[PDB]
Formats: sequence, C-alpha cells, structure tokens
Amino acid sequence: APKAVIKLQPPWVSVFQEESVTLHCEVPHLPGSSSTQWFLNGTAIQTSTPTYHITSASEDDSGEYRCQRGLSGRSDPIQLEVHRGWLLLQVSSRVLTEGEPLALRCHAWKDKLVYNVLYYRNGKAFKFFHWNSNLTILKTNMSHSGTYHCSGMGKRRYTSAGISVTVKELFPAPVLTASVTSPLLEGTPVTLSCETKLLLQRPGLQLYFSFYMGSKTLRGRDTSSEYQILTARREDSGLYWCEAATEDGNVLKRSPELELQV
Amino acid sequence: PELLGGPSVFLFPPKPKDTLMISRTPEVTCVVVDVSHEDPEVKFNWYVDGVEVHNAKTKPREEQYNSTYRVVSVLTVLHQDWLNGKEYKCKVSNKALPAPIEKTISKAKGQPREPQVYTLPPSRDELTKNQVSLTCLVKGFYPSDIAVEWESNGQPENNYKTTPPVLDSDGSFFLYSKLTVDKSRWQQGNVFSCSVMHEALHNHYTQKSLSLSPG
Amino acid sequence: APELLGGPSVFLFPPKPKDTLMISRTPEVTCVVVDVSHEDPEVKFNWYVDGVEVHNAKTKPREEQYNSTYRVVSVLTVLHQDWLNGKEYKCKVSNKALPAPIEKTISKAKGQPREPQVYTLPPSRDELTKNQVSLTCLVKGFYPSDIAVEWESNGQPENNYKTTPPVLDSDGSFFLYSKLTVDKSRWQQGNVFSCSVMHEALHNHYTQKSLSLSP
Ligand SMILES: *[C@@H]1O[C@H](CO[C@@H]2O[C@@H](C)[C@@H](O)[C@@H](O)[C@@H]2O)[C@@H](O[C@@H]2O[C@H](CO)[C@@H](O[C@@H]3O[C@H](CO[C@H]4O[C@H](CO)[C@@H](O)[C@H](O)[C@@H]4O[C@@H]4O[C@H](CO)[C@@H](O[C@@H]5O[C@H](CO)[C@H](O)[C@H](O)[C@H]5O)[C@H](O)[C@H]4NC(C)=O)[C@@H](O)[C@H](O[C@H]4O[C@H](CO)[C@@H](O)[C@H](O)[C@@H]4O[C@@H]4O[C@H](CO)[C@@H](O)[C@H](O)[C@H]4NC(C)=O)[C@@H]3O)[C@H](O)[C@H]2NC(C)=O)[C@H](O)[C@H]1NC(C)=O
Ligand SMILES: *[C@@H]1O[C@H](CO[C@@H]2O[C@@H](C)[C@@H](O)[C@@H](O)[C@@H]2O)[C@@H](O[C@@H]2O[C@H](CO)[C@@H](O[C@@H]3O[C@H](CO[C@H]4O[C@H](CO)[C@@H](O)[C@H](O)[C@@H]4O[C@@H]4O[C@H](CO)[C@@H](O[C@@H]5O[C@H](CO)[C@H](O)[C@H](O)[C@H]5O)[C@H](O)[C@H]4NC(C)=O)[C@@H](O)[C@H](O[C@H]4O[C@H](CO)[C@@H](O)[C@H](O)[C@@H]4O[C@@H]4O[C@H](CO)[C@@H](O)[C@H](O)[C@H]4NC(C)=O)[C@@H]3O)[C@H](O)[C@H]2NC(C)=O)[C@H](O)[C@H]1NC(C)=O
Ligand code: NA
Ligand code: NA
Ligand code: NA
Repeated sequence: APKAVIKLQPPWVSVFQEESVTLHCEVPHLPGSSSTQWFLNGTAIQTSTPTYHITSASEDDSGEYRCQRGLSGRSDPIQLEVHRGWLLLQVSSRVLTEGEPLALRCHAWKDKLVYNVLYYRNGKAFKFFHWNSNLTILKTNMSHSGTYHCSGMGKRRYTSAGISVTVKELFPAPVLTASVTSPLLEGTPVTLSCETKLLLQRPGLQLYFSFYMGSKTLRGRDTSSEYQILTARREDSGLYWCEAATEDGNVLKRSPELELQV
Repeated sequence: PELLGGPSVFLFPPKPKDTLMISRTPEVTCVVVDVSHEDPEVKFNWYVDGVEVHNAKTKPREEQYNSTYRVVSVLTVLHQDWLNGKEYKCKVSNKALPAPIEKTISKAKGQPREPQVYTLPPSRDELTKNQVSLTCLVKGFYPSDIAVEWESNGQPENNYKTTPPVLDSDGSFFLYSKLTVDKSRWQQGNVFSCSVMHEALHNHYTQKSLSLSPG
Repeated sequence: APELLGGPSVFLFPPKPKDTLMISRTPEVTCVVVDVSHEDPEVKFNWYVDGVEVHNAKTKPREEQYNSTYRVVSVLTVLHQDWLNGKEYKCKVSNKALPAPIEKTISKAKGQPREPQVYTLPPSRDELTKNQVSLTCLVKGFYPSDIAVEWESNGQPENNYKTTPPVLDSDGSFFLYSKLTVDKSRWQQGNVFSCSVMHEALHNHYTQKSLSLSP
C-alpha cells in the first residue's frame, strides 16, 4: 500500500504562537471509520481522528509530524515551526523539485497591517508590493533556492527571520554528444545522442527528448533518446540542438551547438 | 482609512557653489522612490512661487537593488530666483497614490550676513612634525549655505577638510577648514589661499592668503 | 479595519565620554523605551554585562509624551575600566505589546585608539579690530571620536565657546576645532587661557594647552 500524506491547512509550515493549524492525514485508498495514528517526533499523539487540529500553537507543537491509517505506510514527515515575532515569512514547502510551485507569505503578528512589503532571497529583495500580498513562483528552478525573509512597514519597518528553501534539480542540461567524428565520409551511419539523466530517485518518471537542427523540427517528443539517420548525406548537417523535459514540459533545458560535418 | 503605501518623494536643494557662480547650473532635484513595477508611470509638476514651469528634465525609470523603481526630475533654477527666496514645489502623481504628493523647498529665511574670514598659521608646537595644519576661520555668516576651498599658485590643494557649519550664539554660523601641507612647503614660503564663497560677499567670494613670513 | 503592526521601540545610549575618563564621575548606560501604550504600560528590564546579569540598575518613573505615549527609562551605572576595556552592555525590555523581548547592546567603539594632538591658535591680526576676539583650539588625529574639550582661565571655566563635531580626516582619524570668544580687552591684557582635552588615548586621559599674547 502507498504511503499516507500529511496536508497542512493553512499550508504554511511556520506559524505564530497561539495561531491555529489543521493537519490532514490523506490515504489514497479511501477508508471508512478507521483510526488514524498521529506522531510528533516519533511519539504517539492521543488523537485518532483523520484530521489533527492545533487550536493554540506553542513550542510543544513544533517538530516532525507523521501519520498512518489502515494498511498505509507511515507518511513522510512534515516539519512545523512555531515562532514569535513581528513578521513571519511563511512558505508552503521547505524542499521542492524543479517545476513545482512555491508559495510565499509575509505574515504579520496578530494579522496586523503592513504595507510596502519586500520579499528577500539571499539578502536581496526581489519583489515589492505597495499593499501586503502573497507571492507564488509557479515554475521554480534551482536559482530560487536560498534563504527567504520579508520586511514590511507598520508603525515602524519590521523584518522577519530567514527560512531556507531548496529547489532540487531534476536533470542537467542535455548536452548533445557526437559519436562519429566530423568530418566524415558521405555514406557512413551516424548515431546521435542526448546526454542527460536523472538526479533524484523518481520511480515513475521518464524524459522525452527532441532533436533539432537550426530551427526546423526533426523528431518531436519521443520516449527514445537517440536520433537515427540511416546513412548520412550532409544536408542533415550543421548546428544540432537537443531538448529534454518532463511530459508536462514544466522544466525544459537546451543543448550546446554540435556543428556536424559529414 | 486603509490607503497607506505607495512611492515617497524627496526634494533636494542646489549646491551652494552652483547658486553663487553664474557660470554653473544650480538645480533642484525631485526624487521619487518606492515606485512599483505594477504602477511605474510617474508625473511631475513643478511650481515656482505658485506658478507652474515646464522646463524640468525627467530621467527615465531606474530599477533599484531592492526591485523598486526610482524616478528623478531635475529643474534648472535661476541663480537670483533661489537667492531671492523663491519657493520651489514638486508635485508627484502616481496611480498608487490616493492624492498627489507635494514637496516645497526654498533657501533659509532671514537677513543674510557677511562671513568674516581669518587665516591662522600652524601652532609652533606643530612645526616639529612632518605635516602642518593651515586653518581658515569663517564666522558670522547666514544662511549656512557656503563653500570653502584652498589653492596655491593657481592649482587646487589636494588635502583639506572643512567642518560643517556650527550655529553660534548670535544666530550666525561659523566653520573651520584645515589644510594639511608638508612642512617643507610651508617653511619654503609658499603662499596658500583660502577661498570662501557666500551670497553675502561682494561678487559672492572673498579669499585670504597665508604664508610663512616672520622674517 | 485592521491596525498597523507595531509596538514599543528601545533606544540604548552610551555613557558621556567625560564620565568614563574621570574616576570621580559615574558613567551610565541608558535604556529608553518609547511608544509604551496606555493599555499596557508595564515594562520590565534585565541588564547583562558581557553575558552575566547585573542588578544594580535604577528605573526612573514614567513620563507622558505629547503623542499620548509613555517613556520609561532604566539607568545602569557602569565601571570605568569595564567600559574602556570593550565589555558589552545588554538591555532586555519586555512588555505585553511586544511579541518577544527586545535586546539592545552597546560597547566602546572598536578600533585602535589614537592619541589626540592639541594645538592652540592665537587670533588673526585682522580680527584684532573687532570688539570680541576668537581663540582657537585644534584637536586632531584622535580615535575614537569620543572626546571632551573645554576652556578655562585663572581657575574658572570659560563657557563662551563653541566646538565643532568631530570630522573624519583623510587618514582615518578625527579632528575638531573649539572656538572661544573673548573680549579683546581680556586678550590684550595678558590673560592666560587654556584648552583642556580628555581622551582615552592620552596619558592620564588628560592634556591641556595654554594661550596668551606672547610679547
Ligand atoms: C529601495 O531602494 C531605494 C534606493 O536606495 C538605494 O538602494 C537601496 C537598495 C539601498 O542600497 C539604499 O542604501 C540605496 O540608497 C530607497 O530609496 C531611499 O529611501 C529613503 C527613505 O526610505 C531615502 O532616505 C532619505 O534620504 C534623504 C537624503 O538622501 C540623500 O542622501 C543619501 C545618503 O545620505 C543618498 O543615498 C540619497 O540619494 C540623497 O543623496 C542626495 O541626492 C540628491 C539628489 O540627487 C543630491 O542633490 C543633487 O545633487 C546633484 C549632483 O549629483 C546636483 O548638485 C543637484 O543640484 C542637487 O540637487 C545630493 O547631493 C545627494 N546628497 C548626498 C549626501 O549624497 C534624507 O534627507 C531623508 O531624511 C528625511 O526624511 C526622513 C523620512 O523618511 C526623516 O526620517 C528624516 O528625519 C529627514 O526628514 C527631514 O528632516 C529635516 C530636519 O532635519 C526637515 O527639515 C525635513 O522637512 C524632513 N524631510 C522629510 C521629507 O521628512 C531620508 O533619510 C533615500 O534617500 C532613498 N535613496 C535614494 C537613492 O533615493 C528605498 O527606500 C528602498 N525601499 C525600501 C522599501 O526599502
Ligand atoms: C512619541 O513621542 C516620543 C517622545 O519624543 C520626544 O517628545 C516629544 C516632545 C516629541 O516632540 C519628540 O520630538 C521628542 O523627541 C518619541 O520618542 C522618540 O522616538 C524617536 C524614534 O521614533 C527617537 O529617535 C531616535 O533618537 C536617537 C538619539 O536620540 C538622542 O538625541 C535626540 C536629539 O538629537 C534626543 O531627543 C534623544 O532624547 C536622545 O538624546 C539622548 O538622550 C539620552 C537620555 O537617556 C542621553 O543619554 C544619557 O544622558 C544622561 C544625561 O541626561 C547621562 O549623560 C547618561 O550617561 C547618558 O547615557 C544622551 O546623551 C542624549 N543625546 C543627545 C545627543 O542629546 C537616534 O540615535 C535614533 O536614530 C537611530 O535609529 C533610527 C531609527 O530607529 C535610524 O534611522 C538612525 O539611523 C539611527 O540609527 C543609528 O545610527 C547610528 C549612526 O548614526 C548607528 O551607529 C547606530 O547603530 C544606529 N542605531 C539604530 C538602533 O539604528 C532615533 O532617531 C527619539 O530619541 C525619541 N525621543 C525621546 C525623547 O526618547 C516617539 O517616537 C513618538 N512617537 C511617534 C509615533 O512619533
Ligand atoms: Na498576509
Ligand atoms: Na502598485
Ligand atoms: Na534588494
């Protein structure tokens, strides 16, 4: 059976003291009237409903939460942090894969008002809002990793503490190697290759490559990784480029120019 | 009452030396910061003693390191207009503002007073060191807008510092300028001049010399 | 209708330079808390000297401000050598309107101390035509800028003087000028005036230079 999954409502992994948050234990195979096992830092929690509600957050609620219901495996841990301060930069996830959206919120203590808000990444402010607004980065990449914090103007200008977010890369830039050396005799077979492979352990993931030359398309998105010209006459010659992406195409990467001469 | 935020405006006066030399160009500078990418258009309106003028030059938007925009409008002023106390008003309009922001600046009011300029040789206790201090005492001037320089033989001196104007007890200001020169240059009899520029001086300047001559 | 985020602010001040340089005076660090609301006026202080907590502080009574806020002040007497040795002093303020206690810290300005050079300058010959007359004390080359300069004559303090703020010189040190205004009759009668300077880099933290009509 697949693993259970914990969801946060609101999804922010950092909350203020005395704020409320509800944890949802989701299992794919929908069960009926089955107990839910909740764990805080490995210690069993005395709550068995499918959801777990923290009514007034304190430091005792901080740590890793895991859940399990029925025949499911225990969920991957979600880390909840309880803070005190003026501003709190709330994120929807601490670790992400490229292409997965990231949500940011500059949260004011007791839901007070701040304006002229700055969102920071690694010490540099990259976004400015006259009126306080959340920020979503849909197509995340490795450059969006770093320490995030925010600042806003209330009675005085207040600044939140930092929190780190990592956007793990999926596959490097698919460089296009050359098996047969150039130049080469008209008439000799060629074997093209698109060089990239996964970095994370994604069991059900497959990249689909596309071989280009100049700007005209040759072979589109295909499960194969090699463009096979039967026997080369060099009008299929020049600047060849490859592209590797997900099936959804939410992360795309290019190749260097392989000047082929046959 | 929830319309706080938007850009801010800062209005700066011309440099004192530019208002005193007719060859130079005195300018008042209207700087708008915290301009958002969503509302980047800034409109400037300039007024001189209430009547509008249209000769100001607006520099294009410039993104700052905090991802905000900064827009600057420069208005050339007439030398005598500033010295006569005319008021310069910058009105800034932007969609993120509930109403235009108005900033007004002008020369400090009050009867101008002529500065007295006195040059002071180095103390004989300082002559034991390799570098000596030449002192220019400028006192009794109003307003505090002033410029002080040093020169010798038609060339500016490369090593002097001037204190900020200090309010004296009679309502006027004073300052000191310290010129540091090598002891050999002083003992060899070179003539050093302290040049003071102020609106209350004839031709907006005076200069007093200083040289080693007890014998 | 939400309220603007904000609460009390804390400002934390060093001792007077003269208090830390004279063993007969008592230097004090001062913790001032502003914007204390009427609904929650209770303020608690905790002091720490180089990490270790101390309890010799004194909290003045509150004081209403024009803007309908309170301003409580806590004063902590410090040891002369403790401040001069670079020990840090920490004020910890707690109040309901704060999400967490505020912590502020000061210590002596870090940097290699540099000894001040003190020079007295007689009046310019061109100023000898006026009724009053300027006596100049040049203090240069000192670090840090924490310094005390006074005038005196015949065992009595001369208080008709002004002193410029410290000015960062081109060699990383600070300099200033002190101008004592005297009646010309006192100067030409031969009265001796003295410029007294106190600084941590001086021997015995004290030096003085005298000035009078030489012949
Ligand atoms: C996002 O960034 C922007 C950009 O900032 C830059 O980028 C960021 C990323 C940082 O790296 C930052 O460090 C960078 O600077 C931010 O914009 C800033 O916003 C703040 C306000 O939040 C502004 O602060 C005010 O500064 C005034 C003085 O500014 C001058 O000096 C500073 C350095 O000291 C410089 O950095 C400035 O650029 C200004 O420099 C002057 O510029 C003039 C215009 O060009 C020059 O004049 C012209 O010069 C030319 C020659 O080139 C000709 O000669 C022309 O003829 C001449 O006109 C001038 O020479 C030059 N001087 C110097 C020394 O360089 C302060 O005066 C002001 O204080 C007043 O207002 C405060 C209220 O905010 C208040 O608290 C103060 O008490 C004071 O109030 C005044 O009080 C007096 C009594 O003492 C009263 O009489 C007055 O009525 C009263 N006035 C008011 C209005 O109340 C501010 O401190 C800052 O200037 C600005 N930077 C820039 C570059 O514009 C932005 O804030 C960031 N956003 C966020 C959300 O963080
Ligand atoms: C509501 O009202 C209150 C009351 O205000 C007062 O009352 C009414 C009448 C009003 O009309 C108002 O005008 C009055 O002032 C408001 O409270 C004020 O709040 C503001 C902040 O919003 C405070 O401003 C800060 O001031 C600091 C220094 O202030 C001194 O100097 C001014 C005059 O220049 C005085 O007014 C102050 O009282 C301070 O004076 C000092 O007082 C001490 C008394 O404890 C003396 O120390 C002791 O003295 C005794 C003798 O009595 C013994 O000698 C002891 O041994 C000794 O310890 C001290 O000598 C005396 N000094 C002088 C010179 O008189 C500023 O430093 C500070 O600026 C910093 O912070 C800014 C932002 O916070 C920032 O922009 C600046 O850049 C600066 O940051 C510093 O920068 C330096 C570099 O220059 C760095 O090195 C620092 O690291 C860096 N630090 C920080 C933290 O960033 C502020 O400008 C104001 O002081 C305060 N007033 C009073 C009286 O407390 C309140 O704000 C109002 N509310 C609203 C909403 O408006
Ligand atoms: Na918010
Ligand atoms: Na806007
Ligand atoms: Na920035």
